[PDB]
Amino acid sequence: VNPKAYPLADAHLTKKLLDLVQQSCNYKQLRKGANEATKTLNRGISEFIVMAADAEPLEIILHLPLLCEDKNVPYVFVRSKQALGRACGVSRPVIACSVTIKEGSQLKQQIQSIQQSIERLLV
Amino acid sequence: QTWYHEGPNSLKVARLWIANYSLPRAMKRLEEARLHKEIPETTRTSQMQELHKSLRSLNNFCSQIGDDRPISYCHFSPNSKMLATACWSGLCKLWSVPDCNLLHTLRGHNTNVGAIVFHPKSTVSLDPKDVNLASCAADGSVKLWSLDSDEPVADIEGHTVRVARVMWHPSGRFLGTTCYDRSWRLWDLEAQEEILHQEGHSMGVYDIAFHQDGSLAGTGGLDAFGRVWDLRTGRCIMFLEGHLKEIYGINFSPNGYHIATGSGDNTCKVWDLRQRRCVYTIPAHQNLVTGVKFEPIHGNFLLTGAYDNTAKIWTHPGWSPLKTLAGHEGKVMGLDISSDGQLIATCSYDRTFKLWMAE
Amino acid sequence: PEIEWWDSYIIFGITNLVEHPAQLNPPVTLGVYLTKKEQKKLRRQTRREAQKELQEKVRLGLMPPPEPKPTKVEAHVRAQMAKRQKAHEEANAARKLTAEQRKVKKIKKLKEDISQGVHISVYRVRNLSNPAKKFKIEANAGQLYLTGVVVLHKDVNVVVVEGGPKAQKKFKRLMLHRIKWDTNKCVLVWEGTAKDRSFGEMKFKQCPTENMAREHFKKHGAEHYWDLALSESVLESTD
Repeated sequence: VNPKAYPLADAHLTKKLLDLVQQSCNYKQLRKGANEATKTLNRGISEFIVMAADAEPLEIILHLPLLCEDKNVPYVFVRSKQALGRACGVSRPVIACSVTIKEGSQLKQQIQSIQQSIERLLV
Repeated sequence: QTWYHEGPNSLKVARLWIANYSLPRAMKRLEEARLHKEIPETTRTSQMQELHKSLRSLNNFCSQIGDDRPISYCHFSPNSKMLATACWSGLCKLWSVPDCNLLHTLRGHNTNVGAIVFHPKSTVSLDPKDVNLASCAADGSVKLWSLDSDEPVADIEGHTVRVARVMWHPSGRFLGTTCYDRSWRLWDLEAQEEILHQEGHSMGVYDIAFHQDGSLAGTGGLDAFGRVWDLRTGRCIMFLEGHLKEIYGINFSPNGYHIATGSGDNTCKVWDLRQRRCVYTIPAHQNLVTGVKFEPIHGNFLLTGAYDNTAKIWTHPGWSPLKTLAGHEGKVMGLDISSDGQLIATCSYDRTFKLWMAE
Repeated sequence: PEIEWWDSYIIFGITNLVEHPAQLNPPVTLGVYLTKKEQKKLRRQTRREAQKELQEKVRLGLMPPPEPKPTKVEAHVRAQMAKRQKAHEEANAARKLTAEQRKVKKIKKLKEDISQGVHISVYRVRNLSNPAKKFKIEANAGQLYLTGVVVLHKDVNVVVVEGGPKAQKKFKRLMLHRIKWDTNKCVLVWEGTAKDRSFGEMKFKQCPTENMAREHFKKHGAEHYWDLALSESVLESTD
């Protein structure tokens, strides 16, 4: 992969990540796109950001780690944009997704567990 | 299935040098420990209650922002007057401590810096011009620094993937370096040549810590198995496991017994060396344990970092929680205790580094 | 100790030999998601082959075609729509998770895959001599397939729980928010992970003094939870 894609989720974590992103697509908690992830990071309504390590060039989302350090938001890189795009319910590749906060939604326990797990990945 | 490989004779002359440097250090350490045992237990236990009355009064003073990027590692210099932090940008700042004024940030890295480590003879025996620091980064990068250049002196190019940590031998002539080649290298400063490329893990190696007498070097990495190498023989001396998750920090104690490996499974584990056991598995933190550092020369306590926002003091031996050094707003990435024992700094993901002291 | 044992091993044992010792293994499948248009297309093509194979089985001639849909005619069609609703209740009557298929699917929901390492909570409570709350702890530890112990002592009684992480989250939701305790509070002392599981099952061991409780923990190789919870309890009691 790309060495600047950091932290990188392993296979079990990215399976949980894509299932949580799929559930957030179902629960309408998901904002697909690097510009929409940038927006929901700026508005501070983002639970966590997933990104795609196989985005060429990578730097079109590498501003999003910096935004995730200026907003205190967990960020993590998925292996490939095609799997992440399919995990958002679109056939196109999506390189950056924002799972966002909602009013007491039922994914908050899964989102909290994945937040605690992907803030362990950057080490 | 221990496979053996012929190395160059630079490795052999370096190992005989490490032997003749470490054996008088080990003899002097064992004789001073024998003299520390022979004084009466009233004086010793009163001295440890003195130290614990000080350590429970570890209050935070001089918390200072490092960068717009989270700091990854601090290492107290000898003479304990400087403090080399390592931001996740390229910068490796050096703060004049306890005053925490900045002194000549070190530029020359690009990706996330891992550890910057002062020389063991940096302030005390090393001139400012000579190599004094050694940083390492998230690309293949280890590079030495002086205290007066702000752009490095000759780097180390034996690496191709992320180097996690760096530590010096207590000589200073050697520079251990965990790589993500599932191996750790051991660079040398007199010959200016990589003498050793030890592959002994199944996954990537994270943290290396040398025995303070200089003989041993513990490693431990993302394979959850910590090793204890002798420098002199290759020959992993005490394989240690019981951690299931990635060991993120080793330190050897100034009394030659203990190794506290702090791992990703929120434990810390204090291993002996004269028993080859796991003496005590400290249930340290709520999240993973990155920095584990014993006290210097006397070595009476154990400070654990955390990826919850804390850092804790455990007595040694006994391992009861003397003081939680909480207060950070982010994950505590790395720490070090000053070589006089009086000062304790922990960097964090809060972009700050602090100082804890007796009141 | 006269000389530590590596120093006794060398005092000469060195030469130009670096080695590759005994590599030990550290102690995968990806789900397929579809976009909603692909769900519609997959459903419609499965249904098109389903209609095609039902009309195929009509074309072979195994059966007459299914049911197509003043008191006498809609009395006939009332019996036929009773037949239709009855067939819907037949297709719900089979494929029903009869009485214990619910039990095995609730079990495979709750019983995780703990090897790959077991998540361990350690709680301390000031007092759980209440029967209802020690029942909630025992029953929910047994029912969430959590292992562990509740050793019982004055002012610090220790609940070591040991299971998969999805059960650990439910037990900390129970222990920290659902069990309403009250000066008596329960805290989360530790939440870590160990290599594999130590205790037998949730058994309320007890001794009123501390040394035998540490001995009971040391039987399991788990005395560090006791020493940690005891020491932070007495440090809260002093502070």
